[PDB]
Amino acid sequence: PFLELDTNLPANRVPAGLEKRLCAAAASILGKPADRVNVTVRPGLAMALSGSTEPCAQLSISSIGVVGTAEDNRSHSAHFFEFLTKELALGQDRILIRFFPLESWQIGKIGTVMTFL
Amino acid sequence: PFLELDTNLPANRVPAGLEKRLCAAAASILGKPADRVNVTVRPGLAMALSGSTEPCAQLSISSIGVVGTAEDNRSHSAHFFEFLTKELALGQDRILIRFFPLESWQIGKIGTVMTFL
Amino acid sequence: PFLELDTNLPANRVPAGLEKRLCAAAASILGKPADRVNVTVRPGLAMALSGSTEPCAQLSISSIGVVGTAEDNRSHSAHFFEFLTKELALGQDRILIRFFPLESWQIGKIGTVMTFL
Repeated sequence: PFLELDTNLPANRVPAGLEKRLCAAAASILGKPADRVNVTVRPGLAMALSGSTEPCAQLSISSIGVVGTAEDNRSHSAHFFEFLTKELALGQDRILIRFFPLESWQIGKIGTVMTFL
Repeated sequence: PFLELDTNLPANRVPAGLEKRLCAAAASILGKPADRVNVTVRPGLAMALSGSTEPCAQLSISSIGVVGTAEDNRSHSAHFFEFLTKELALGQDRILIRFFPLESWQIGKIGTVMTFL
Repeated sequence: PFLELDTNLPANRVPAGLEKRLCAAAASILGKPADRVNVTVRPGLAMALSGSTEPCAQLSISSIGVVGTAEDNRSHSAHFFEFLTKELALGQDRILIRFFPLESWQIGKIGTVMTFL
């Protein structure tokens, strides 16, 4: 899966190693192998969340098969909020998540697409 | 709604307070409460827009219900171009926007999804 | 088309002029005019790809009409991997691509949307 995290926390307020710990967390939450998890963290941005510029973070999660339903996204959301609130020292009011289903023809890897792998 | 703004203007050429003013602007344009508007600004990037590396900006707008039609996106585009050209001191040839409808099951907030709120 | 490239290579390890060369490359690969290609490069990020924090890059490609099939995305992927592996000095295991079809009502330009242009 593909995880992208935008935050207005400066880089030195994002704990060292977060991107690796987010791979492990996403593996357990989403039921995907940790070695297929991709994480991108973009710190030091200028952000407002819910109209406020206090420290905050935005997570996007894209995956085949597992982020397409309300019922399971509710579960994923609970677990990712637990992880991110503690890791980033942010309240639950300062994080939002978006979920994006992907199809195999959308994922380019090793010079082809997943449809053929 | 969720607004993301990429620009190759350095941070010191993006006027102070832009992310808050974009919340107010988006609230009026989209008919959503300002306290539900999220803005992410990513300055200092390396960008080409329409093949040219002159100063430029890319805006993405995601929301439930209001960014799904050509007719209303035409209106939203006009208003956001007015706002951004003046705020960023950019010509209309140096800005592009993309609109992305969202569904409630895609938005994670407070450890659940909007389907259940 | 719209190309976005995230990388954990620092800016000084992304070759000068890459965003312009990516416009030319995308024009030939996708069959679109180079003066309609948009490229955004976001370097110096914190990234894991396939669970590993070694140097890597993520490319997203969005366009009308041409990135919606497995068969042609397979071709696009091959060509973009050739370009990016050499430009960024990265192995094919360190790059992933995502393809996103767009419709004309989603693209805001010159204060309207492409539906009306």
